[PDB]
Amino acid sequence: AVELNTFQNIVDAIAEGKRITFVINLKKCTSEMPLNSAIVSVTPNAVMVIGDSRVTASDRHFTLDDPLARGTPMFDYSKFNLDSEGDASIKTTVLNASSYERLGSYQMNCKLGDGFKVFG
Amino acid sequence: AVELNTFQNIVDAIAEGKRITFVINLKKCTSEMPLNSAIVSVTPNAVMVIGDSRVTASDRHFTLDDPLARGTPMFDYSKFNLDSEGDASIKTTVLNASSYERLGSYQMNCKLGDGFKVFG
Amino acid sequence: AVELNTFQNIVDAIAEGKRITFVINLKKCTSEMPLNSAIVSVTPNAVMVIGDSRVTASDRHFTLDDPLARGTPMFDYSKFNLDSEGDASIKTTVLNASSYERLGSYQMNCKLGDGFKVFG
Amino acid sequence: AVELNTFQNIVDAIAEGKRITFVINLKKCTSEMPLNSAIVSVTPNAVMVIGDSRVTASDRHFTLDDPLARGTPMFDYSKFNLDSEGDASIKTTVLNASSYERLGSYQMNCKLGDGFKVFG
Repeated sequence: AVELNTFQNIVDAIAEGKRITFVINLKKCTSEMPLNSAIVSVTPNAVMVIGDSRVTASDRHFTLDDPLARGTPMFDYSKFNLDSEGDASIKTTVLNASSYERLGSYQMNCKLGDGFKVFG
Repeated sequence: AVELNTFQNIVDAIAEGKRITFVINLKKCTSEMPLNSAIVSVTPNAVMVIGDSRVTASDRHFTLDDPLARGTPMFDYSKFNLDSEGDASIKTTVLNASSYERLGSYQMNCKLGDGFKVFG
Repeated sequence: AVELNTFQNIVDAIAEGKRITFVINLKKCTSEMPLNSAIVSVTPNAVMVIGDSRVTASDRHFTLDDPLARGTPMFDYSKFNLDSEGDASIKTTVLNASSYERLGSYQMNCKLGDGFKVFG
Repeated sequence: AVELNTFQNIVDAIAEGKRITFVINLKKCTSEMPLNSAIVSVTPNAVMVIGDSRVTASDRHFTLDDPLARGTPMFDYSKFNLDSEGDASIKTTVLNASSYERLGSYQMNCKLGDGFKVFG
């Protein structure tokens, strides 16, 4: 696995059966809420290329650490979207694990190669 | 990991402990209602060879983005089947994540090496 | 990843941070009920060595295919146990995915290197 | 994948997209209640580096084998934390799988390279 620098490199790696890893540097991404400086790595078992213009994936992450309700069982659901221009977003939706009631959501935006890196 | 071109290549890769990845090119698969052109990659953590005649695997994928109920918590359950003649099918069943009620299902059919590719 | 032939090889692979894959050949395994000839491969993301005498792992597998209730959402929970003498067992407990009520269970027994193979 | 000996090695491996494995030797860790000698290996699909000072990850592990309620469906939720001085903790919270009610929790504390090892 190496860094996949370009959108075409990523599309090619998916078409060739490689498992993709997203690495996100939050301080290099823009958000409405302040995000503490962190690096976040996620490797979903599934990923899609939409029309040769978009790469999408998601991850439902179980936690008891979510700020919106510390100590309560929740899923942090993150949707990853990357377009052919290098513009990336991560939208995280916070769900009560027992009921599936939505507690909140927030979004970040980054650029490929900068705040949003992809490996495969 | 390389492309597993024949059914025997795939059975052998399973028998040798390799983790399998399915890459599906939807525009090369037959469906009842047309799906938009997309490439879908999935690596299940489990796989079976039945007899020496079929390979089977499945994935339960959590989503808020399913057309049948956008924004609602759902599981897209996909069952993958591949026979010794190279005929592949993917049956997706859409389930409400909190209740497990079925919301719909649909099926694609593909040919190994054409719309349906396998890596290990 | 190569075949881990001996119990010590497997323990060593775990201690060295390798991810383990179990390949089970059901026809080489003994069970109370008949099992159709199948090869089953599973790679859990967690595994344990108890004392220096047992290796254990498990996998909760979501399905709609289970014989005990075809078409109903279920988890096939498999518990894998391997002792230092090479005696392996897999106990599968079938659970309603919605309620967690137990629908049934079955067990197979195998020998390491024969019906139960391990890779890492 | 090799052993990641220092905190900087681990942070560098995450930042380069490598999937991380935690290997815990319980007998080299300190706990409130003594834990039986076991080696435990876990590979989470996500990990974070907080500031340049902490690495964190978690795993929600389904089991029927938990001492607190043997035979009952449960999630052993383990939160891993490692600081820049090499001090590691694993906090495990035991949850009823159907209801999410907390049944108990316990914690172990270890040192990087001693009881707590990391591979990538």
